[PDB]
Amino acid sequence: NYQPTPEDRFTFGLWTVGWQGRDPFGDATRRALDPVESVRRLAELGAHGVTFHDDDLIPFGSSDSEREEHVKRFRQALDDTGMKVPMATTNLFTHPVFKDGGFTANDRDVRRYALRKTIRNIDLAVELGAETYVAWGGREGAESGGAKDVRDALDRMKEAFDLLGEYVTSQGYDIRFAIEPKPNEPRGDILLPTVGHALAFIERLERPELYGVNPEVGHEQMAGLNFPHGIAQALWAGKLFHIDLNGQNGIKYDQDLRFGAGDLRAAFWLVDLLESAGYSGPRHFDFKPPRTEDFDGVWASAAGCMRNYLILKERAAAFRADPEVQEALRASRLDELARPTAADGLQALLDDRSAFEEFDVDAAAARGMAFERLDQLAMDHLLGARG
Amino acid sequence: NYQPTPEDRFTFGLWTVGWQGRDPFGDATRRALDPVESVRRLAELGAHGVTFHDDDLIPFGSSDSEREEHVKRFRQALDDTGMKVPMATTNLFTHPVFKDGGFTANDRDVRRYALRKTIRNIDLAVELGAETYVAWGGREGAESGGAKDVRDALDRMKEAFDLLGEYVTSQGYDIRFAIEPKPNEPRGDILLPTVGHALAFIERLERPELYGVNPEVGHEQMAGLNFPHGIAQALWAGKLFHIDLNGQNGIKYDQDLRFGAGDLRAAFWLVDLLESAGYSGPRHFDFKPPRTEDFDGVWASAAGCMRNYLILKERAAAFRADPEVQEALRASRLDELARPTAADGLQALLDDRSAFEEFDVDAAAARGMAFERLDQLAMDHLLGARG
Amino acid sequence: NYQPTPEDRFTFGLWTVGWQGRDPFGDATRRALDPVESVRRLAELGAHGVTFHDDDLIPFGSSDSEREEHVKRFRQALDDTGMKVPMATTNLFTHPVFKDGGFTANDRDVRRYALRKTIRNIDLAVELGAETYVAWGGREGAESGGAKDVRDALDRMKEAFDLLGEYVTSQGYDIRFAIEPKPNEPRGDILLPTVGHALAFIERLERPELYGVNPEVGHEQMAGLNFPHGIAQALWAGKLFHIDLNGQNGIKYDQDLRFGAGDLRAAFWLVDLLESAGYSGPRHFDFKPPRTEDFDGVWASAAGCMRNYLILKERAAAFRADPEVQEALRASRLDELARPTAADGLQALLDDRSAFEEFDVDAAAARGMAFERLDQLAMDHLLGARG
Amino acid sequence: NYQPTPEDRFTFGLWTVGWQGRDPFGDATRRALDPVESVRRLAELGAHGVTFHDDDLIPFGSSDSEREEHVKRFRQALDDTGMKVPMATTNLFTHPVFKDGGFTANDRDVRRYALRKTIRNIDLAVELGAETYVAWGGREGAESGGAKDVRDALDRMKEAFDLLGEYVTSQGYDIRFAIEPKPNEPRGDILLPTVGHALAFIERLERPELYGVNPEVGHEQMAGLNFPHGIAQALWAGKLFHIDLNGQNGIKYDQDLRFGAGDLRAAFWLVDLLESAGYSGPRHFDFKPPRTEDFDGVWASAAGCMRNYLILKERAAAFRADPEVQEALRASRLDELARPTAADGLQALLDDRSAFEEFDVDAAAARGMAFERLDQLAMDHLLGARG
Ligand SMILES: [Co+2]
Ligand SMILES: [Co+2]
Ligand SMILES: [Co+2]
Ligand SMILES: [Co+2]
Ligand SMILES: [Co+2]
Ligand SMILES: [Co+2]
Ligand SMILES: [Co+2]
Ligand SMILES: [Co+2]
Repeated sequence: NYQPTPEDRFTFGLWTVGWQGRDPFGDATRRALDPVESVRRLAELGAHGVTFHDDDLIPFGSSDSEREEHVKRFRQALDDTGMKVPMATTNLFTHPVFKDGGFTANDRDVRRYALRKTIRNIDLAVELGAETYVAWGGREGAESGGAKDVRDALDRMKEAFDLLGEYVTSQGYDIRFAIEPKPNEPRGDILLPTVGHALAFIERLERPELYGVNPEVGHEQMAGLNFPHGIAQALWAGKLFHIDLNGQNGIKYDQDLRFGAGDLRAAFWLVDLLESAGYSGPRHFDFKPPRTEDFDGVWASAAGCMRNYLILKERAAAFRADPEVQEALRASRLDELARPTAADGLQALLDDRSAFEEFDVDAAAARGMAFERLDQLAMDHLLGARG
Repeated sequence: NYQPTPEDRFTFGLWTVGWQGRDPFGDATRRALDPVESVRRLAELGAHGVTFHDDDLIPFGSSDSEREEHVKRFRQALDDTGMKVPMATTNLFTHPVFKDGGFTANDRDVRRYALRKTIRNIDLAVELGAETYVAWGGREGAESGGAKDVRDALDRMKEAFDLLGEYVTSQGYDIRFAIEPKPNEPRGDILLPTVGHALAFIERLERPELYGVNPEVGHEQMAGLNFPHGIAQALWAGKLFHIDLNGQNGIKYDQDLRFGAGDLRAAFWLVDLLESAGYSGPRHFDFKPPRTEDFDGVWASAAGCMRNYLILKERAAAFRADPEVQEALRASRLDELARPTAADGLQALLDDRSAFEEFDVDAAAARGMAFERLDQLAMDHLLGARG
Repeated sequence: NYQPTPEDRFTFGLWTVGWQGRDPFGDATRRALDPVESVRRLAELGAHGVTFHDDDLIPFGSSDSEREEHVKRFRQALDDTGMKVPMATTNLFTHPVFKDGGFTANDRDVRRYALRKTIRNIDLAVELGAETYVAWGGREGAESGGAKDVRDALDRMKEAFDLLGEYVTSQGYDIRFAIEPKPNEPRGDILLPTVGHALAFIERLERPELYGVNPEVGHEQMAGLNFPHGIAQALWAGKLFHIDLNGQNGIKYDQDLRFGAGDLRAAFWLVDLLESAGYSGPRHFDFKPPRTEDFDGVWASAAGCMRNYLILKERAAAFRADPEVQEALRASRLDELARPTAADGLQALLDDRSAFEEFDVDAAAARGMAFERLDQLAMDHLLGARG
Repeated sequence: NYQPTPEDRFTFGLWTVGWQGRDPFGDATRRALDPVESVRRLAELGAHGVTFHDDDLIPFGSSDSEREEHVKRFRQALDDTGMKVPMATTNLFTHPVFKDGGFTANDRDVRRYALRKTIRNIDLAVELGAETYVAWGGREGAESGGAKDVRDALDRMKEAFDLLGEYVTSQGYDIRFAIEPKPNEPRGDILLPTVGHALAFIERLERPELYGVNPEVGHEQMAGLNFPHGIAQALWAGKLFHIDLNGQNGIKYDQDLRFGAGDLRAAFWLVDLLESAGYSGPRHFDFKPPRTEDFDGVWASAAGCMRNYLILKERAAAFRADPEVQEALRASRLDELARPTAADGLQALLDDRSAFEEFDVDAAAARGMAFERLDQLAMDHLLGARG
């Protein structure tokens, strides 16, 4: 009953299931997990792949023999489980050397060290088999108005991203970059807060075909925006390379709950938008199990994310495959929305007398749009109570 | 004492001072104002120009003789006061024919009527002397997830904006377009909610040099974002053609208070950013006086906006012209932020041994950034208590 | 299929279905409705009763003959439909004489006029058969910090509510009062913003057994709080006399959507809390149909509110009547939450050695709470996918 | 220049200046501070006293000899500095045994252990000389709707607070209790989120004269409410026993910035309300220095909190002592707000013909309130630009 399979492209993170529960008012409630154990339990649950930070796989300040031993043990775990790695990311936020930032720091040697650590993790990501890179700007911001010059910081972020694009062009890899936006937490105001700010940063670079977005449901719900509107703008731009699925209960701190929890209707319209657009990337869950749970609660939340995605996929397919719903879609003129406005020309629009001169504004205004009947049909197909 | 002058480019709107106080739980508390009286009182207060909707100047469904009589009376008022018109906008939100939207509606004749009304107001705006056009997407959105298809709606908005750009290219005018973002109110989720979403829409058009943004302090503070960060990203893109100044007390409804009220520190850093960048456009106040006030309170709020801008301009100039502040700026390494990261090359960065191999992360992490001393100097220069 | 009946106590408002669609950026999209027509269509839909403002039933400044003609026509409509009136409220927000407030105004004659209008509407409410009175503080607040003295305003609100309690004690009626909280809109900061602020105001009055709360789902979701937590605190205090059900999509303006839309999981836990506590009052829907809809969309939204309540009542009863859910409730120690902490005494708690001295904090901390398995069971019972 | 003195009652916390900078995306950036060193540096800065958690002073699981050695060293530091202890609090949130909660937990032995730890810290607080106790409900809440029964949890919180009141009544101490509200972080929905919810909990207890509130500026600004409105309701109830002063930049995570930063106008009206009401308690700063700062930045922020309070005290006294401001206060009818509404009686109000019959609503509605001129006078007295 709603059993996940590796053909559904369900991927998880190592920091998701390996989170020890350290919130800033409490200590850790769970022990540290082996990545081999995490890969084997995610293979028993039915996932497709795992993602990793560099500090999640290899600990900080270790030797090259311990680095290649960790890479060999992780490669033996992936070869015995059959799982892939579709995405990797870097850690530029945990260490106190990155307390002002990574690529946009006030120290040039800290900026060069973050670039060198990023280039080493890109080499490890291509060596492990990833095809998407994610650069989350965690510490890139300020707590006051005079702590960062924002135009110079966008110049240094453009210089660092063009250096990474020049490095992958010179090595000839097939990896592509993704930018993960967030409005705040841990900084007061994180640079590029939204998907649109990330896309406007992407269209100013030198090689803009290698950069996309990695949006998050929770990170766009802390700004109070609409996540199907952001995903549909990113798909209209053709730049959605990766996605992150979690839950959020409104404008607050980053909770990172399981998928389906929080805004269930927005998750339903997100799953309906991805199934109607045909997004063929990985389905990544960047979530956190709560610190009141044990490891059985961790794997129960990891099963519940995939179960909620399969239930919402079945409800969205049953919503879109219905003749009464298609009659309500024809009654709400959404097929006339798909028609072009003026395909006859600008001179034909200026010479058409029925657009301004004989247009009846009262007869066009006394026409119901019937959106509430379609929304009640969507609510009945979501809850399963159809007559 | 802080007397405004027309060289300071202070502009207002007709709907700002002519607001009758109709909120959705109450009736109107003031009578309708004459635009001639509004232009003469704003000339006595010391403004530079006025802006207008088409429905603010000429009422709906009137004749051409009453239209040219209103244009002749407004032109006689501008010729006797000496004020200009730097900006005009259209009204696609008040009438019930635009209850689904203007350029992105589900009715093709409503879309063509909104385009024809926009072209007629562009002809009136060039005839009156404006050089910036503002298209605010007021009703462009939905209250449910299935009421709009967002990719087709962005296709129709791209088609309508390319038709307006083709019209001003064919007539050969010197006017430029501006897009005013808003997250919500009156719709549940308004398309292009932020400045970054507007810039990402601007970089997908066919002639992108004629389109910019018209951001608002309140409209970016209902999303919980940072308005100097948005204005600095719009100035880094080179697309800030117009601005709107008001106040807002957090994530709530659109209050549209006077300038200085609300986030005083964010208004101070906004005035400091505009004075350091040298923005030479109009200083427009899109504000609303409250409905508890009379007309003396309306002109007191209109004087208080310009007085708050001149006081914040003096405090920002006294903040930037100070040797102890410049010593704190050198101590916070913001001159090293202005230096480039790797101007020696990618191969020089990969061969530089001091970036990764002999980089001391503990000695680079045990260095204070001293942002709080600079923020206390900014607070002392804001409040005037300097020792 | 989920047909409503008058035994389910479903009540509506006259201003709900009679809303003409006047938002503050647009005009009215619908004509004015007859209250006789609204009562007859709500009787055909299956409601139990209607509520009214005084200005919704009798227009402002009319004669006593037109007042008794409107009362006679409304009484003939109620006698031919069989519907009741369980609740009435007053209008102290639409007229421009109440632009500073009603009971807490800066004018003593305006305060006395609001008290006299409230006493006349209480006499009409007892004459029509209501048993609950609602006093919504619409305009009771300020836009600046120096426009109201808040302690003197709470003194005048206490004086006005004690005068209304003295009036209903002197007339000997059986009506009870309810206070409806709201954080903002139309004022910047409305006095008594939450249910807890209303309860803390209720416990300072002279006759506190005649005052309760009338909370709203949307009005507590504009503050970002938890509405089952507020309803459970109001039921723990024993003061929940009335309720208002609508929808809201987060911290924004007051949308007043239909029930079920917005936070569906919070609506599910609200319906589960009311069905487990046994709240026997009216089920009132203070909602607004959108201005894109016609009258068929208005009655479709009015049917969809009752259909969503009956579907959530069936899902909450199927959630609570389940042995696997009861086993998860026993595993999550919520039966041990219902046990008292120290029923043996304070000296027995201080002399009990197993509370502090031999208490094993590691063995008590290494115990999973299993909340995620219970929340997945609640999500499966909400969506109907149970194996 | 604005030098603080111990007669101004400026108090700090040990966890404020001893915060190591551990946010949930990063590690610690500073070493652990000695409390003797913190008391001596706060005495050199000019504070009046220090507050403490029990885990801040004595570490967890230590012996009684190390406990009395820490108490003897802290007592020698207080005797050599001359500083007091006005307030103490307990730690029921850091350890993983309190991951579900303290007083409202699902485990009875965890509830009894939290009560015994609270009684031991009350004995240490009376032994050190404190007169106010603060019980912050950090972990008292849930992440889902079925994880806590809220009425049973309020019953157990009432039982635990009545047990603490019975303990201080039986020992005969002069200490009083304070409840610190917070909406969320670290839980999803913390029980008693606001000051009004805490006051409504206080008025249900058995001995309600020993319980008050300890509100925070940031904790009431994460709910989007008005903190002078909450402090004025707590002073109208007569229950403000303690206060916490910090800063917050809107509805987000708990930043805990320095005082004056964030909402400067709301901090100005808060300082004006405390100086006009005559609050004679301690002025406590529950703030966090940022992790980019060193120890000189920590003591610079600790000096800047007291400097911002003294500057706002001088500006509020200069605002209230002004004849033009008093003329605007008489013009805005705030002396008529202080007059009672109906001191002649209910029968005199019902027989007064000038309240309803000869009341001119148009002449009372065509009267300006002149709030914007008073708010401009308050802005000019805040910024110091007075003519
Ligand atoms: Co997240
Ligand atoms: Co993520
Ligand atoms: Co606005
Ligand atoms: Co504007
Ligand atoms: Co409402
Ligand atoms: Co209501
Ligand atoms: Co705090
Ligand atoms: Co605190």
